[PDB]
Amino acid sequence: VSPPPPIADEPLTVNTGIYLIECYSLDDKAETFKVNAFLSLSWKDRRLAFDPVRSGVRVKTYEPEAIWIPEIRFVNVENARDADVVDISVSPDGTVQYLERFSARVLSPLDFRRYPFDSQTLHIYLIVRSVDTRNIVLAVDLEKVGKNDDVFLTGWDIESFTAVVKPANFALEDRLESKLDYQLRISRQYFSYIPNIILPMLFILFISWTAFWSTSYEANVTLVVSTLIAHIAFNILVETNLPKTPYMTYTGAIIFMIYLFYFVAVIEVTVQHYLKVESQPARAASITRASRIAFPVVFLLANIILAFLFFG
Amino acid sequence: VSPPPPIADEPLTVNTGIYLIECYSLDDKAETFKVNAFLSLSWKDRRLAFDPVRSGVRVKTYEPEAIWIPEIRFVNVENARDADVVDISVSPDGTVQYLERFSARVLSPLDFRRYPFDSQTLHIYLIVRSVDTRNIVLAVDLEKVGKNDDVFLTGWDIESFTAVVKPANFALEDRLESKLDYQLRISRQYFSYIPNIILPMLFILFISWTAFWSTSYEANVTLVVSTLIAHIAFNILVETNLPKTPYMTYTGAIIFMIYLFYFVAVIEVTVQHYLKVESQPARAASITRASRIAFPVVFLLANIILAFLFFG
Amino acid sequence: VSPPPPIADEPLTVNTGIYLIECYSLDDKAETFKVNAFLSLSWKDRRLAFDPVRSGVRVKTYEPEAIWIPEIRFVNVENARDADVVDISVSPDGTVQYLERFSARVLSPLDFRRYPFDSQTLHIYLIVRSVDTRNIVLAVDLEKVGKNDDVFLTGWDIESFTAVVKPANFALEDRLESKLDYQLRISRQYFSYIPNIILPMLFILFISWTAFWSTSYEANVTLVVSTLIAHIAFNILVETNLPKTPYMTYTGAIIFMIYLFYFVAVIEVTVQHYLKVESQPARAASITRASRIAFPVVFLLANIILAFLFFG
Amino acid sequence: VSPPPPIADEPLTVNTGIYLIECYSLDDKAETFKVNAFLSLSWKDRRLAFDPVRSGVRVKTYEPEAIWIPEIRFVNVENARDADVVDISVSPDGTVQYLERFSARVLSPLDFRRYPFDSQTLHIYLIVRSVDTRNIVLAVDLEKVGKNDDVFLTGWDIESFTAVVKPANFALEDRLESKLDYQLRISRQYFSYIPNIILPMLFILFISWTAFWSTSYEANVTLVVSTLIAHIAFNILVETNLPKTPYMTYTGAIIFMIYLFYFVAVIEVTVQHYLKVESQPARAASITRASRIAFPVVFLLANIILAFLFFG
Amino acid sequence: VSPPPPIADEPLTVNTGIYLIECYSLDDKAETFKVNAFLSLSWKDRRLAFDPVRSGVRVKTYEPEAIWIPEIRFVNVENARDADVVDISVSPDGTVQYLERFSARVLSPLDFRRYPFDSQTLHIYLIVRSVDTRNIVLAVDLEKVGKNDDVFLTGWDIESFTAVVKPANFALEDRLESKLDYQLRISRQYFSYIPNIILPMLFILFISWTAFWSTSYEANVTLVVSTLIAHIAFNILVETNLPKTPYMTYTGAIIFMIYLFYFVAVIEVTVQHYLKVESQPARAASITRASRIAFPVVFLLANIILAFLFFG
Ligand SMILES: [Cl-]
Ligand SMILES: [Cl-]
Ligand SMILES: [Cl-]
Ligand SMILES: [Cl-]
Ligand SMILES: [Cl-]
Repeated sequence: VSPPPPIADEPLTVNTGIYLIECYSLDDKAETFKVNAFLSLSWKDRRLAFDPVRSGVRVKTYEPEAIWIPEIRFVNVENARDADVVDISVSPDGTVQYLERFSARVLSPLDFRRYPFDSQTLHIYLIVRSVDTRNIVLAVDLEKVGKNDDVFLTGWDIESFTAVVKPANFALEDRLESKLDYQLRISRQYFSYIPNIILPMLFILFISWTAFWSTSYEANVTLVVSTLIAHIAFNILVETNLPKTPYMTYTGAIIFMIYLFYFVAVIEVTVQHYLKVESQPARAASITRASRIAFPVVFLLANIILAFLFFG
Repeated sequence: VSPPPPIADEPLTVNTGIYLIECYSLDDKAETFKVNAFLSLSWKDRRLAFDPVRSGVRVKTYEPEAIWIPEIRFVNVENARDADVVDISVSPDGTVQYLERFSARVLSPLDFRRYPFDSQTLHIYLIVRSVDTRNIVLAVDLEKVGKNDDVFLTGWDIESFTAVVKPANFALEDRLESKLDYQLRISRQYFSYIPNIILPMLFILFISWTAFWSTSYEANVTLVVSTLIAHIAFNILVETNLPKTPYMTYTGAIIFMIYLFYFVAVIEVTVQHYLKVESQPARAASITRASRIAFPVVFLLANIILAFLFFG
Repeated sequence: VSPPPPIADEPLTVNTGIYLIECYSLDDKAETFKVNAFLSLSWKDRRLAFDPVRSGVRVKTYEPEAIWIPEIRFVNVENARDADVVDISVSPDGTVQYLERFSARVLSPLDFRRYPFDSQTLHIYLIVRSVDTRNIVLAVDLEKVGKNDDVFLTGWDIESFTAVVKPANFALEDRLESKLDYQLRISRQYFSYIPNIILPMLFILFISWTAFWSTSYEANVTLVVSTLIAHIAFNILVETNLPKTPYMTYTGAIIFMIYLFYFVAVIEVTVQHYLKVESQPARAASITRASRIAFPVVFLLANIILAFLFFG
Repeated sequence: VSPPPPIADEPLTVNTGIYLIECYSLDDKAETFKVNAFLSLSWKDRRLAFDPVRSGVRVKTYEPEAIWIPEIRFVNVENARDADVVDISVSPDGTVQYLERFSARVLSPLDFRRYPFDSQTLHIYLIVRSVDTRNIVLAVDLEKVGKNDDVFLTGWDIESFTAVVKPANFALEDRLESKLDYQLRISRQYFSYIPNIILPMLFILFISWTAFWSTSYEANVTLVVSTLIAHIAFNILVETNLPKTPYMTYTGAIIFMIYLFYFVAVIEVTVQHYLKVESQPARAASITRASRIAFPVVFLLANIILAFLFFG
Repeated sequence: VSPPPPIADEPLTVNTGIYLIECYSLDDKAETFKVNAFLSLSWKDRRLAFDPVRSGVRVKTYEPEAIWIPEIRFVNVENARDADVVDISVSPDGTVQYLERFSARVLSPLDFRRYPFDSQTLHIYLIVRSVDTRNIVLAVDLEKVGKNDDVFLTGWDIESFTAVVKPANFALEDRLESKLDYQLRISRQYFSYIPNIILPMLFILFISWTAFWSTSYEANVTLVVSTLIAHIAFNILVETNLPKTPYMTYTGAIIFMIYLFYFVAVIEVTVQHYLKVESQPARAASITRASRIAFPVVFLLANIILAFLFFG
C-alpha cells in the first residue's frame, strides 16, 4: 500500500532468484524460447514486525493484497508473464518471503557463424523502477538459483545457469532503474546432422566425379546435371531451416563451393568433348588424367582452409 | 481459510484420483499432448463436523470460498490448468469430497530408437507444497482411477492407465513437497507405414537393380540416377515427420544403407563400362554375373543384422 | 441457489434443444470441427409461481443469478464452451424458459474406408450430473431442434440434423448421469477430385504404356522412369491430405496397384531387350504383342474387383 | 434496466450504422476475413428527458450501466465481438446516442467460377431479438455509413460499402427478430498472375511443340516428358492456393486441356516413329507437317471457346 | 471522473511520447509487425493542486481510478493494446504525469518495387476524441521519444524513430479528433541474398549456355531442359516468400527475362539441328558462332537497362 520509509537515506535492497522447471520451444527463425520457472523475492519491512512470544506464532501469512510488493518486470519478453502467488511469509524481525510460479516467452538473438557446431548464450533481464520516495536496488541470492534434473531441450544440451551478481544502474524516464542478468549456456547436438546431410552429399559428389573415367558425352552430361539437381534439392531442404543472416556462415560457404565445383566439372566435360571432336585425342586424355587427381585434392584443401578460417 | 490444525503431529493426507475423458493432439516434434480429465480430492477436517439428526440432512454442500482447499499443481505443464469446480460435499464426520474438470497441455519426452514399431510411456506429475503449520502428503485412491471407453488417440493404441502408489518426498525451497506419478502406456499403429513407405522403396530398389542385365551405359546411368532422385524425394518425405535425436535410429540406418547401395551400384556400372572399353569383355561379364547374385544377398543379410541389433 | 425439492420421489426433467447457426473448420487430420448454435433449456420450479392478476404481468424476467440453473456440459469438447445468456422467462405456473448462444470445438472420429466417396456422422453429447438431493434426467424437445438455411460446410453437403430421444443413464463417480446424442450426417463433394486427380493419372499411365510400340531401350527406359517420378509426385500430393489409418483404404490400394504395374512394365521392357540382344527377335515380338493387350485388360479387371470389394 | 414502455402499441426503432476502419486477412480457403469498425446506435427513451434550462447543461453523459441498451449481435461471426463503449450521450428530448469500436472475424462464402478475374460480395448481418414487452425493429442511417481512405486489402480493390435499407422480419424461437444487410464489393487484382503464371506456361508449351521439326525419337521423348513434369510442378503450385469447389472453374479447365494436349503430342510422336520404322517415310512426313499447323490453331480455338463459355 | 473545465475557451493539450523497447515479427505477406514500448502522457488539471508546505510532500500518487485520464487509441492496430499503468504522479501546480507499458500488433503497407534492396517506413497513429464539454489536442514531447540500444529486427537495420510535431485535426462522427504520426525507417539486409540466390542462378545459366560449343542434339536438349527445370524450382523457392503486388518488381522482371532467354536458346538449338539435317553445315556454324557472342552481351545489356529503369 506504501513503500517502506527509509531510516535516513539507505536504498531498499531486494534479493532475487530463479529456479528453472521447464524450458521448451526454441525457434531458430524467430529466436524465441519458452520458460517455466520459480520467482523468489525478499526485502525488509519493519512495519510488519511482531513479538513471537505475545502472538504465539513464529511465521505470519499474508494475502497478496494489504501488503506492499515491488513490481518486477522482464525486459525481453513478448507479453507480460502469467504468474500466481504461491506463498507469502513474514519473519518476526520484518523480513518478507515471496514466491511465485510464472511462464513467459523470451526473445533473444542468436549467432549462426558455426551453425552445425555452434554454442549459444540466452539472456533473461530483470528490472525494477524506483518510486518517488524510495530508491530500489536488486541483488542476487546464490542459494536460490538453479534448475531441475529433468529440464531438457529438444536438440540442445544444457551446460550451466548462472547470474551476474553486479547489477546495472541507470536513469530512464527521469527514474533510476536496476537491471540484472541471468545467463543460460547451451550447445547444439550435431550427431543427427552427419549421417543425414554430410555423408549423402559426399556420395552424390563422388557419383558426379565418375565422368572422368568415361568418354561418352551424353552419359557424362546426364550424370553431372542430375547430380546438380539433387544438390539443389538438398540445398533447398537445408535452407528451409536456417534463417538469413547479415554475415557468412560455414554451411553457405560449403554449398557455394559445391556449386563452383559442379560448374568447373561441366566446363571440363565440355572442353574434353570439344578437343575430341577436333581430332586431338591426346590433349583430352591428358586433361582427363590431370582432372582425376586435381579435383579431390583441391576439394580437400579448400575444405581444410574453410575449417581453419571458421574454427580458428 | 486456514489449514486444519493437527492433533499432535500427524501430517495431513490427501487422496487423489484422475479419470480420463479425452486425450488428443500428440505431437512427435514438440513432444506434447493435450488431456481432459476429472480431478478428485479428499481429506479430513474436523472443524466441519455436524450432527445429522439435529441438522436434518446427511450431506452438506459448500461453495469453493469460505473453505480451505489444498493447492495441487502439475509439474510438467506449459501453463496453469483451466479448471472448474463441479461439486463439494462434506460428510458428518468431517470428510470433504472434492471434484473438478480440467484441461492442460502436458510436456513429456519420447524415445524414437524403434520409431516405426515403438512404444511410449507418458507421465503426469502431481505435487503439493507444505504450509508452515501442517505437513501435507499425497495418496492414491485406486477406486477413482480409470478412463472412458471412447478415449482414442489418432495413430496410437491405449494399453493401460495406472499410478504409482508410493509418493516421492523431498525438500525444495525450504519446504517439504510430495509428488505422484501417473503413467499412460501407448503403442504405435504401424499398419499404414508398410504399403505407403516400405513396399514402394523395395520396388524402386529392384528397378535400380535391373541394370545388371543390360550392357548400355546410358540406360544404366539414367536408371540408377533417376532411382536415386526418387529415393531422395522419399527420404525428404520421411524426414519431414521424424524429429532429430542425439542417437541412431532404425529408419536412418536403413536410409544410409540404401544410399551406400546406390553408391556401390554406380561404382559397379562405371567399372563394367571401363573394362568393356579396354577390349576385355570377359572380366566385365564375370563381374556382372557376380553382382547379380551378390547385391540381394548382401542386402538381406545387412537387413537381418540391423533388425537383430535394434530389436534384440 | 438450491435445486427444487421433489414432491415425493419424482426426478427432475429438463427439456433440451439445439438450433445450429454456423458450422465450419472441419479438419480431416485432427478430426475436429467448430460449431455455433443455440441452447434451450426448460424445467419446472414451483417456488417461482405467481398470480398473474395480482402482479399485473404475464411473464417475469430473472437475471442468471438469484435462480437455480442446472449445469449442462459437453462431453467431446476440447475446452469449456463460450456462452452468454440471452433471455430467461418464467411462466405463472413455474415453468422456466432458458436460452443462450455458445461456440465450441467438437472432437469426433471419422472413417476413411471410402475416402473419395465417403459419408460421415458427427456426434454431440450432452450430459448432466445429479445432485445429492434430486435426480436429474434429460429429454428432447423436437420443436426446438433444427438448423438455418445458410449453414454451409466447405466441401461437404449437410443432409439432416436429428437427435436420439432415449437418453442413456449410468453411474459415474458415485453419481447418476444422463446423456443425450445429437447426430449430424454429411456427405463429401467428390466433383473436384475427378478432373484434378483421376484423369491426369490415367493420362500419365497411358503415356507410360506407349513403350510397347517402340524398340528403343533408352527411350522406353526414359518414358517409364519419368512417369514413375510423376506418379511419386502425385502420390506425395495426395498423401499430404489423407491421415494415416489402421486399415486399408481405396486410394491406397489403387496407388499400390499402380506401383505394381510400373514394376511389371520395367520388368517387361528389360526382358524384351534381353531377348533381342541374344539374337531372338521373335519371342520378344510375341511378348510385346501379348503385353499390348494384357496390360489394359488386367488393369480394368483389377479396378472392377477393387470397386466391388470396397463398395459391395 | 427495463425496456422503455410503448405509448400504445408502436414498436421501438433503432438506427444503426457501421464505419469501417481496418479490414484484413482475407483467406480464400477458409472464406473468412477480419474487420475493425465503429458501431453506432440510436433510439428513443422518454424516461431520460430533462429540462436544459433547469439543469444548466445541454447533453448528459451516462455510464453503460444504469441504462437500458439493446443487445445487437452479428450472425455470421465465429465468436462474439470484442467491443468497448466510446461515448454515450442523451439529448434533452430523450434521444440516446451510442458509439463503440469492435473487431470480429466474419464468415462468408465466395464464388471461384472466374478465379483469376473474379469479383466478390461480402455480407455482414446485424440482428436483434424482441423482448416480451416491446417489439424492436432496425433501421439504417445513411449519414453514418462509410469507410476511411486508408482502408486497404492485400490483393483486392474496394469498390463500395452500402447497406440495404429494408430489414427482414421473421419469427425465430417464438420471438420476432429484425435483420439487416451490409454489403462490401471487392475485385481481385490480376496483374501479378500474368507474368508469373500465364506466360511461362506458354513458353513451356511452345518448348514442348518443337519436336515436330525433329526426327530423333529420344530427343522428342525427353522434350515432351520433361515439359510434362514441369507442367505438373506448376499445376501443383497453382492448386496449393485454390480451394476445391463443387463446380468447374476456368483454371481447372485450362489445366485439363493442357494435359490433353500433352497426351495427344505423345501419341503423335509415337505414331510418327512407328510409321518411320516400317519403311514408310512419306506418311510420317505428311502427319508431321499437318500437326505443325494443327496444334496451335486448335489450341487458340479451344481457348477462345472456353473464354466465351466462362465469360459470356 | 469529469474532464477539467476550461478557463474560458482554451482546448486541453496532452503531450505524448513513445519509447521503444522491443520490435519483432515483421511479416512481409501480412504486412504486420509487433511492438513493445512505453507510453507517456501529460496534461493540466488545476482541481488536483495542493500546497507542498502544508501537505509536507512534493509529489502525490494516485490510483488509475478516482482521476480523469484521457482515452488514447491506436488507429492501425488489429486489436486493442494490452497495457498496464506503471506510475501516476501529480505536481503541486496540477500537472499530471502518466506512464504505461503496452504491446500491440501494427498493420502497415509496404512497397516491394526494389524488393532485394528496398527501404520501408512504418507508421503508428495516435488519436483522441473530443468530449462534449472540452476540446482535446495532442502534442509531441521530443525529450521522451527514443529507443533502446538493444532493439533489433531480424533481417533489417533500424535507422531512426521520429515523429511529426504538427497534428492533423478533422471532424469524424460529429466530433473533432486529433491525430499524430510516428515514423520508423528501416532498411533491408541484402547480404544473404547474393550467395544464396544470385550466384547459383548465374552458374546454372552459364551451364545452359555451353550447348553452343557442342553438335550433339540430345545432349543440348538435356542440358537446356534440365537447366530450365532447375530455374523453375528456384523460381518457386523465391515466390514462396514474396507476396503478390499490383505492380511490376525487379525480381519478377529478371525471372521473366531468364525464361525468355531459355526459350530463345531452345529455338536456336532447334534451328541449328534443322539446318544441319538439310545438308547445310555452314549456316549452322555461322549461327552458332554468332550466338556464342550474342547471348552474353544481350544479357548484360538488358540487365544494365533494367537496373537503370528500376533504380534511376
Ligand atoms: Cl513481466
Ligand atoms: Cl496446474
Ligand atoms: Cl461445456
Ligand atoms: Cl456479436
Ligand atoms: Cl488501442
